[PDB]
Parts: sequence; structure tokens; C-alpha cells
Amino acid sequence: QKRCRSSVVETIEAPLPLVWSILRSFDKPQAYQRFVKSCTMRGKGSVRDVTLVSGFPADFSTERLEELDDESHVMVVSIIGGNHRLVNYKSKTKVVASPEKKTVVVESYVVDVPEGTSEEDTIFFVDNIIRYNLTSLAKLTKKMM
Amino acid sequence: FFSDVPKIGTTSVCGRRRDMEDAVSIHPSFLQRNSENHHFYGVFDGHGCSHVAEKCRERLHDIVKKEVEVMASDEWTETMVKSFQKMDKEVSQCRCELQSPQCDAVGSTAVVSVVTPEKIIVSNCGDSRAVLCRNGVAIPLSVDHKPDRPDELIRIQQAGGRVIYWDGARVLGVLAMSRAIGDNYLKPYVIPDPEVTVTDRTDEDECLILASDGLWDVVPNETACGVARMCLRNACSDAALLLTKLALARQSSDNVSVVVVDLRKRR
Ligand SMILES: [Mg+2]
Ligand SMILES: [Mg+2]
Ligand SMILES: [Mg+2]
Ligand SMILES: [Mg+2]
Ligand SMILES: [Mg+2]
Ligand SMILES: [Zn+2]
Repeated sequence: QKRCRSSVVETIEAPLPLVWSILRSFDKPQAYQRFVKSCTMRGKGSVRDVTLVSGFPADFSTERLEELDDESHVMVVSIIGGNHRLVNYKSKTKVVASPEKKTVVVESYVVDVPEGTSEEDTIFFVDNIIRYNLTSLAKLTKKMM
Repeated sequence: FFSDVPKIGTTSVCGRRRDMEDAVSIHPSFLQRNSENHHFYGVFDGHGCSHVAEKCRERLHDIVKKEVEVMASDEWTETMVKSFQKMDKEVSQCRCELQSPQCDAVGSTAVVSVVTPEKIIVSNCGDSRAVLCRNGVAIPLSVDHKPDRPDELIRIQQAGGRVIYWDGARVLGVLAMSRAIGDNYLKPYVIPDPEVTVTDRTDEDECLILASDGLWDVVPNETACGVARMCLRNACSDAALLLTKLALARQSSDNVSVVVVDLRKRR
């Protein structure tokens, strides 16, 4: 099964504990993910049911919390169902404070390349979405503080 | 002897959806120019939330009106483009309750037509459509902004964007239309600039149909006009109503908005 992987790295002008407090909230992706209309959650193993806003090329996602480490600031999510042509999707989020208060976030993932679309379009599609979310994260943190 | 104003019928429904994100603007006699009575009709298909569609319904005719009061001769393209860009600007500055990040993914198509005593002006941005029925013939007065429309594909790449098929041709894989009011996060790929047609009224004109893709995604131009044709043999509201019912009967799971303007003289 054809597979692709990518990674998005961005620097956010906010302190680590602020940024992390938002990312770690598995049950509330809506806080910074514009395409999320609603999310209900049913620590590790937690499953969340996401509904997507109109205009987006999907209506739902079903995602499972694989790992949440509040010591090393890492989250591991995996999409286990959905309408979004994203099959066997599994992502890691790593948060670290900036050596300079600022935060760097690294979001990486693997997913099956869907039938009928190139690796490059699959990468572009997901990367683009992640940058939106990281952009909103920055906006939100800038507000909260 | 006959009536200067046209009989209009409107049907704008939620359909099988939970949220209504269509909106409709009906402003007959909305202005006069050189002692000529002008009319405004508009359909807006929202996405993300409803508020951009609603905003157009509340402002667009006003904005067009102010622009008309300063237009030279008959330069309607300039007038409509300015009006549409101004609408977008206002939106730039409710389900999502106007809150981030969700308000950062909202826009609307806008299809509008100013009907003067001599002309039909259609200003379109998005994939709603205006179709003229005349001599039985179905004549589209706008051309949908689809990301795979070949000229639209090229314009997007020239703005540095890309088109990806993902449940249809989509701008950046996301939006199913290449133009829209709002959606700043998708500028400059998706722009609010409308394309404008101007067509002379004839004695053969039957009616004008403005409608969201709730209608056109299942009912083609030729069968729309045919339904409207026989209803005219409120007749306009009978046509609007019959058209949306037809789209629902063809299992439309989308909001449906149909406007039917009667063009021939009466009373
Ligand atoms: Mg949906
Ligand atoms: Mg819509
Ligand atoms: Mg001028
Ligand atoms: Mg629609
Ligand atoms: Mg459609
Ligand atoms: Zn809203």
C-alpha cells in the first residue's frame, strides 16, 4: 500500500505551557482547527468524533488518542475512520520551548496515498491544513495573552 | 397599459440540511436612473457558516445602489465589480458566532441581476447561476467558477495556487469553487471578483432564474426553463416552488434557493 509522510515545523510567539495546554486538549480541536464544526470525546485510548464545516471535502473524522505525554510534550493521534480520503493516518505532535518566550511545534504524519491522487498532492493537501491550524494556534495564543 | 415591475416568485429552503446557509435578496424598484425603474435580485450560497451569505443579503443591494448613483453611461461591469469587491472588504472587517478559528473559514457565492427597462445585468461570483429562458431556449447568463474551468485553472496557478481533485476539483484541495465573497484565508487563489454579463431585453424573454447549486447540481438549465415555461402558461412562485421540489425529488441533500423573475409585460 503506497504511503507518504511529511512534517510541518513552525515557531509560535507564545510560551510553551500556554501552547501545550491548547494542543494537549484532544477533546477540543475546535479551539484552533477552523474546519472543525464540532467534536465530542467518548488519556490514551480516548476516541473523538469530529464533524467538519460546510465547504470542506469531508463531513466527519473518527480519531483516537494514541499517546499524550505532558512531560515531553508529545501527542500521537491516528484517524481510524472518516470521509476525508485519509486512511491509516497517524500523526505526532512535538512541542519544545525555543532556545531563545517562544515555542516550536513539529507536526509529522504518515498516511496512505489515496487511489487516484499523487503523493505530492496528498502531501500538499495535508501540509496546507496543518499550516492553517498552526496559524490559528498562533492567533489564538496571541489573543489569550 | 402594462406593468413596469416584474412578478417574482421565491423559494429558499434548508432542505435535508441542519443549517440554512443560503440567503436571498429581493429588492424590486430599489432605484431609478434617468427616470428608469431598476430592480435587484440576488442569491447567495454560504459555506463554513451562514453569516457571509446573510451579510450580502443585508448589504449588497445598498452597495450596488451607491455605485450606480456614481456610474457613467452604462458601465455596469465596473459598477458590479466595485460593488462585489466592496462587499468582500466589509466582510473582511450565527453558527460560528463570529468567533475564531471557525469564522476564518467562511464565504459565499453571489449571483445577482439588476433588471433595467432595457437590460439584464448578471454579476456572478461562484457556482450559483443565472439562466435566461427565451424562445424556449435556455441561455445561461453566468458561467460557474469551478477550479477546473480551464481559464480558472490557469488563473489560480498564476496566483501561485494549485488545484487538487479531492471529492471534486478544489482550490488547494479545499474549496469547490474558484471565486467567492470572503474566504480571506484562500486569497489570492479564490477572489471575490465577479464576471458580468449584459444582455438586451427582447420581446421573446420569458423569465430569469437565479438559483444556488442546490438546484443546478441535479436540474439542468433546459429542464428548469421547461418547468418555468409551463407554470407561466403566483405563477413565478409556482415555478420557484416546483423547481425546488424537483431538486428535492432528485434527492438533493443541500439547501435550495430558486428565484423566478417574470420578464414579459403584464397588467
Ligand atoms: Mg458537510
Ligand atoms: Mg453552501
Ligand atoms: Mg469610472
Ligand atoms: Mg450549495
Ligand atoms: Mg455543486
Ligand atoms: Zn458565522
